[PDB]
Amino acid sequence: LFQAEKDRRVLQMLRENLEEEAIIMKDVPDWKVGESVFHTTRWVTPMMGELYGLRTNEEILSATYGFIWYT
Amino acid sequence: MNIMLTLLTNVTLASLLVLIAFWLPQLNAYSEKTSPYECGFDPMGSARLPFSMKFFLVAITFLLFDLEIALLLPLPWASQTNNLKTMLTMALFLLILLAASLAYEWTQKGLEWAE
Amino acid sequence: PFFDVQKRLGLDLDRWMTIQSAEQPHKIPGRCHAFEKEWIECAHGIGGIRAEKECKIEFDDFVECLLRQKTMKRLSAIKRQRDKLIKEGKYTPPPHHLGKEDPRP
Amino acid sequence: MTMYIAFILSTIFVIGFVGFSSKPSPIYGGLGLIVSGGVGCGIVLNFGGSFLGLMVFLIYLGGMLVVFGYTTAMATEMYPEVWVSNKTVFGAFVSGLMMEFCMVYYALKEEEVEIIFKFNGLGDWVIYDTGDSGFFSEEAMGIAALYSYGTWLVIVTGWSLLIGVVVIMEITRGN
Amino acid sequence: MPLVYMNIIMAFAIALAGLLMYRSHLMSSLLCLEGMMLSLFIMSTLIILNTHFTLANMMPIILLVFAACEAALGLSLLVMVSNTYGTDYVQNLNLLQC
Amino acid sequence: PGIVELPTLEDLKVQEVKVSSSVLKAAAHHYGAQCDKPNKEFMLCRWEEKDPRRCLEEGKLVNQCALDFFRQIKRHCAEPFTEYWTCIDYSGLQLFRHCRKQQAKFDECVLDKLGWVRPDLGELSKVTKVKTDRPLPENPYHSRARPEPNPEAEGDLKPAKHGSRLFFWTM
Amino acid sequence: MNPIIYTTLIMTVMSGTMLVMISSHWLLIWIGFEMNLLAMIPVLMKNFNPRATEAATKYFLTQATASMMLMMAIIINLLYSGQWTITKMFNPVAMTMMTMALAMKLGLSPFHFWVPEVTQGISLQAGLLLLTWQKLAPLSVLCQISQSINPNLMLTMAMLSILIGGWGGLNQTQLRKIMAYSSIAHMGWMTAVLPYNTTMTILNLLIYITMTLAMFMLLIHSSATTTLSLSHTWNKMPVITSLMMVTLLSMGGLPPLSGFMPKWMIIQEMTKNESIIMPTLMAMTALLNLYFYMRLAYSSSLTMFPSTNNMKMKWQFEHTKQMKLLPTMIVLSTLVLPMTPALSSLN
Amino acid sequence: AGRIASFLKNAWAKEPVLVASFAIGGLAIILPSLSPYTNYAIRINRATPYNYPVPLRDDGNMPDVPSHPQDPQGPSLEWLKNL
Amino acid sequence: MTMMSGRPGRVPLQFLPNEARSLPPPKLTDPRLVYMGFLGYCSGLIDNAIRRRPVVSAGLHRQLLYVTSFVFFGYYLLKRQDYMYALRDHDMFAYVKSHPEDFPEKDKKTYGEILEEFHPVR
Ligand SMILES: CCCCCCCCCCCCCCCCCC(=O)OC[C@H](COP(=O)([O-])OCC(O)COP(=O)([O-])OC[C@@H](COC(=O)CCCCCCCCCCCCCCCCC)OC(=O)CCCCCCCCCCCCCCCCC)OC(=O)CCCCCCCCCCCCCCCCC
Ligand SMILES: CCCCCCCCCCCCCCCCC[C@@H](O)O[C@H](CO[C@H](O)CCCCCCCCCCCCCCC)COP(=O)(O)OCC[N+](C)(C)C
Ligand SMILES: CCCCCCCCCCCCCCCCC[C@@H](O)O[C@H](CO[C@H](O)CCCCCCCCCCCCCCC)COP(=O)(O)OCC[N+](C)(C)C
Ligand SMILES: CCCCCCCCCCCCCCCCC[C@@H](O)O[C@H](CO[C@H](O)CCCCCCCCCCCCCCC)COP(=O)(O)OCC[N+](C)(C)C
Ligand SMILES: CCCCCCCC/C=C\CCCCCCCC(=O)O[C@H](COC(=O)CCCCCCC/C=C/CCCCCCCC)COP(=O)(O)OCCN
Repeated sequence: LFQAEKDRRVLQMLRENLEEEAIIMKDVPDWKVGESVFHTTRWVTPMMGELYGLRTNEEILSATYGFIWYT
Repeated sequence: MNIMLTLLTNVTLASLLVLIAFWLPQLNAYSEKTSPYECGFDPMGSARLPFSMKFFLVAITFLLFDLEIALLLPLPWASQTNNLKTMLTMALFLLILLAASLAYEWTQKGLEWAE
Repeated sequence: PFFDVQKRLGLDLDRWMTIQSAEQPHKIPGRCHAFEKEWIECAHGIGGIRAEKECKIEFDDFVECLLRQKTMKRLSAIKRQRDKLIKEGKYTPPPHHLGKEDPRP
Repeated sequence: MTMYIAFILSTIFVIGFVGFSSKPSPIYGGLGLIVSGGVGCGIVLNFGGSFLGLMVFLIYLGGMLVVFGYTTAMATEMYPEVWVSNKTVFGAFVSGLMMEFCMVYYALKEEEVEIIFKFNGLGDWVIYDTGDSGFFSEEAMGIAALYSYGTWLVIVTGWSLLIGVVVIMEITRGN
Repeated sequence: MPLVYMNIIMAFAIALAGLLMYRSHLMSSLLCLEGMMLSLFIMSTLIILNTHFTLANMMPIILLVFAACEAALGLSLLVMVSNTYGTDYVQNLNLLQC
Repeated sequence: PGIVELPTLEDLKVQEVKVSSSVLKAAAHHYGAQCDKPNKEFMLCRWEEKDPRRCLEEGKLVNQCALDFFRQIKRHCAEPFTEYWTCIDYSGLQLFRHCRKQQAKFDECVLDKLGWVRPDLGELSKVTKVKTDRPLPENPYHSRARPEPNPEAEGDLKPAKHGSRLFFWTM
Repeated sequence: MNPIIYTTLIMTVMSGTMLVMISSHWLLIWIGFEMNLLAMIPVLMKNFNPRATEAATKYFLTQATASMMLMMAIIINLLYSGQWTITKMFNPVAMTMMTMALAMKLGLSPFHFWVPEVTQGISLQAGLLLLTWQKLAPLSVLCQISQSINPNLMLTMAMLSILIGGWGGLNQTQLRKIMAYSSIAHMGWMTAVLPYNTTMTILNLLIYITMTLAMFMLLIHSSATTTLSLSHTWNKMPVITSLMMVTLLSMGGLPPLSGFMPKWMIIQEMTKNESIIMPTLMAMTALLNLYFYMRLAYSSSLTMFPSTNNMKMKWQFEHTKQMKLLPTMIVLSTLVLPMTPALSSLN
Repeated sequence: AGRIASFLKNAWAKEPVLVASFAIGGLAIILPSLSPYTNYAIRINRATPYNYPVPLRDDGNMPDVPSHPQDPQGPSLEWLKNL
Repeated sequence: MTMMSGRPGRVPLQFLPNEARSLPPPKLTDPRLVYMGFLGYCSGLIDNAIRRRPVVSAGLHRQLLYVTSFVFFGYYLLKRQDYMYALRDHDMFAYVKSHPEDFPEKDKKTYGEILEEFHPVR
């Protein structure tokens, strides 16, 4: 159940980032929305910055240092 | 985050105590009061002169024996491996070599202080 | 120079530690396990000279996984454009990107 | 961007390295190395290396106690030097400080390749992994694997330690 | 690369420069050697932690072990040097020329 | 280098399970006993596809089975279960061994009202088999074609022509 | 030093070198280097005196700096590719660091300064070990990573080594410093051909080791460390001086002696790669090594220097300890040119 | 027989700490090879499920793989409960 | 820089692969073997000379052992060297065969139709 929820949450975050990027970067002439940086077409586990790039600093802090700093 | 706050609080309290101790009382500092103490008299030499170490060899050996601690600390986690025989053999071998080092220095008069 | 005693005797003195995609304890995977696996299987048995050229795509993907330079560049470009559009007031971030989102498990 | 705690810690690390590399009296060099060891422990703790950081701090504390004793024995002078008691020491300290300042400025203000490569900074938090599983710590498991995977490493390390004891005894014999 | 990597590499460069430029005391150069080892430990630990290379987690500890040996070695030599000269100044080690 | 395809937000909607970790831990043994088939199908899809986008329907089935299980528990006896999970929830480590009377009551209730038997120690950690109609992925790694190897070494070994041929040496 | 302790130390040095040779992991190669240095420091200090202590200290400082640079190169290579295997470095900066570290370990110019001092400060046995066995591990590592060598830096260091070896040897009267400068020049010759053919490097190393062993054993047998002390050998053991003169001629690369075989081979190999100017300069420079070898031969065996009266007493005593491998080493140092094609067995 | 007896008596009279240390170390070296519970310790270590057991894709030719945890097939920790 | 050490199917530390048995062994009267024995004899004579013994006649068993050891090692050295040269020729011929486009056969003209420049000596 945790696995299914994690997949849904990650995919939702990535889709939200995709839509925001599509809205934001409409003016740049040679930019493809959602273009990958890998030649391979297989699934790549998202990096922290990709998931939390366009969010608040508090969410980023909780995502990065939340577990380590919890005591 | 909590540990940083605790460390800051402790250091701040100690520094504030030092500040109180140095700024609250009345100070009368003159050259005789602040002179070095040698129980009645002026020291003959400097306290910055070399001070011989008679246990220098044991001090060096402490450096090598301090890393056996690093090697032996992950033993509680190593005890959870499936191949317990190999892990036990390696741990016993490491401790045996440490004991052999201690015995070698002991029998070569390496634990006796210099005269 | 390199007397391969390990290969002659079949000992594995240090080959268990050479690569990231090789039998970690508890099956814990490396961050770039798939990319390294792809590159190693591409380059196996053809020699270094041929592997440098014919397996350059796999190695580039592996290095991108390792250091994430291109991803950081893309994220920086997106954020720079977002800041430029926000300073002139043409763009507004959505509520879920401002801390007022509806969380899900 | 997030509070740049790791950047501040690494800057203090570099400052301590400048402090003991300008070479004042070995008392203050040992103090600077102790500070650098503690701060590097903090960095590794922030990246998730609790055991490794704590162990490096402990090891360097013991080594620096031995170094302090040896400095009082055979590395003293009438007026031990501090970072401001010498033109050479102060010059080296200042040069290191401004060199770190220049490197940092050329790093976070623009993308330039100093020696090896270039980058933008952006704080460490970006390049994490968001791995979500486990009832253990991967660092502890990898370190504990030394007794099951690293038999060869244990053998060579123990041999080198015993040989080092024999070697120091041979060297300090004199005659 | 993060700015932390650059800071650690700069720390190693500073320690190497401090070792290569000698003042009188040999103990200071030994401390520079120890600082170089510490920076190497930090750099390797950060790389191995970031890449989640599990079996490499034992690599830094091994480094420390041999660091100790080197440290001990240096201190041993220092003792003998002092015993000959009453001082650890490197300018007394000039009996041999090129 | 191509466009990453992602499911729409409508595709990712599902009836979520909004019970806390203590409730889940209290129910976990019977939950793994009863809802094994969808969970195992989802996990097999997950470990064979190596792509979260290819196992969304299995995840939705997992959610549906969990909701049905909890609905049955709520329908038959929620008070023994509430006592059990409250006792579990007090502990800071959520230890099972501090709540054995409440666990006994909940186990008795489920056994008499539904015929649910708690799995014995060692059972839920077995490796099991899953019957599925999902075809086995042929290239889950999206691997490129492997470069051809160097041809081979073949033939019968003959002595070197005119020896070593190193300067004046005739052998 | 106890004989058992000395045997253990020599075995530890050799096992560290072999660990470097047989390892596939960079960490194990570094461990082998560390073990070799740790066990090798006491051997330099077996006979205790201030000069030996100074030589040991200088050697330790140089090798520790080299080891730290070595580890930094390894760590950078790991950073830019998650690899520990010693195949070929993936970063040019790491390659430069590794090349400089191995050059400092080998004593190539401009890292040559410690070699004459350390050789002069230790005994002839320690000098033999230092100038023969200590070259194997860095050369093996360099051979394994040869395809990643930047040819410009390696060739610059090799040419500098040849030139500086000749010029420094031109000025020496102590035999240990002469041997050290010969070692520097020969190491430059070894590393000049490394980016082209590692078999030539192995062959040069083998020939140089044989001739160095013969030279040092002849110097131990006639217990001389200066030119004027060696000028007395003819009045006690003329055969030793004659064999030494022939060995010195071989070390100068004169045909048809063995020492001509490596340079010759190296030269021809370089001409296969359209390298003409550099081999010519290297040979014309090795003329200097030949010159000071001929000076030593003039003082030692071709003319008769005045002797002392007490030498008569030495006429009444033989050598109680004999070196079993000296005749074979001399023969290999001189008469192996006709067996040149056997180098194909080395590849 | 008697020489070792006299040596042990002298050691016990002069260095009881060393005698106890050597005895404890020797027992620690020897005893594990003679114990029947070392195998039990290994089996207990193997029986701890740190990671998820990934199910196998059924192909109709595995009589010894369960289709459900409560099925009789597979390993059993019945021995562990009584241990 | 390392031509033959990475050859496929190479056992690490053999010194004599099995395929080397397909080659003719060197004759025991090989001139190279005779030179190896001569080297052993010279080593024996130098051994006599250094120890201050009658050079030509002191230890006959020692000279015999010197010569025998040198010949024994030289036989296997010659076998390995011959095998390595045979391997080089085999690989070269195979590579030439497998790449006809890099080693083309071009028709050769006779000297009656090739115009060569004449340089008078005067
Ligand atoms: C290329 C083609 C092939 C060529 C072959 C290669 C060259 C020749 C072979 C080289 C190696 C062999 C001999 C070397 C060891 C000898 C040791 C020695 O000292 O000799 C003394 C020894 C006489 O001493 P003794 O009998 O005990 O009583 C007199 C006292 O000892 C009183 O004696 P002492 O010690 O008191 O006298 C003091 C003397 C002691 O000083 C010496 O004796 C000099 C020894 C130098 C050792 C040679 C270096 C090692 C080999 C390298 C050769 C390089 C060749 C390349 C070209 C460069 C030439 C330098 O010191 C001096 O006078 C200072 C002189 C300094 C001037 C500079 C020249 C010195 C170096 C010249 C070396 C020339 C090459 C070797 C020629 C043969 C020399 C015996 O000479 C001999 O009797 C051995 C000669 C050979 C006889 C065996 C022949 C076999 C029997 C016939 C059977 C027929 C065979 C075929 C069968 C056919 C069927 C019928
Ligand atoms: C237990 C942990 C909690 C503790 C919490 C309190 C922490 C206290 C920290 C230390 C304070 C204790 C010291 C006792 C009173 C402080 C007196 C001293 O610090 O200041 C004096 C102030 O002197 C200053 O030099 C002159 C005052 C002018 C400078 C003040 C700057 C701003 C004032 C401008 C006026 C307008 C008001 C602006 C503020 C609103 C200097 O006196 P001095 O003789 O040397 O030292 C001996 C003091 N004796 C006599 C008590 C023994
Ligand atoms: C050729 C001459 C032989 C004698 C001289 C050799 C000189 C070198 C010293 C010893 C050689 C090292 C060989 C041992 C390599 C270790 C690896 C191998 O032995 O397997 C180990 C087998 O364990 C053995 O018990 C090794 C221990 C034996 C060594 C201990 C004492 C010997 C040391 C002697 C020399 C050291 C210095 C001097 C000490 C006095 C562990 O394998 P295992 O655990 O199944 O599975 C691991 C894989 N997993 C993780 C996936 C499960
Ligand atoms: C002064 C002249 C040189 C003398 C050299 C010393 C002679 C005595 C040495 C004792 C003989 C035993 C040596 C080896 C025998 C068995 C070991 C064998 O298994 O090793 C093989 C190797 O065989 C040996 O290397 C051959 C040694 C033969 C050396 C003699 C050639 C000298 C050149 C011509 C001078 C004439 C010499 C005359 C002799 C008296 C394995 O090959 P490999 O592991 O894959 O290669 C490793 C290096 N690579 C990968 C980088 C290529
Ligand atoms: C097989 C076990 C191996 C592993 C277990 C060991 C673990 C650690 C124990 C070893 C640590 C190092 C021991 C070092 C030994 C040094 C001996 C020595 O030289 O000390 C002597 C003292 O000891 C001696 O006399 C020499 C050895 C005496 C015997 C010691 C024990 C030997 C073995 C006996 C135990 C056998 C096993 C127990 C069997 C039980 C009986 C049935 C000198 O003492 P000083 O302090 O210098 O004197 C100053 C004041 N006068």
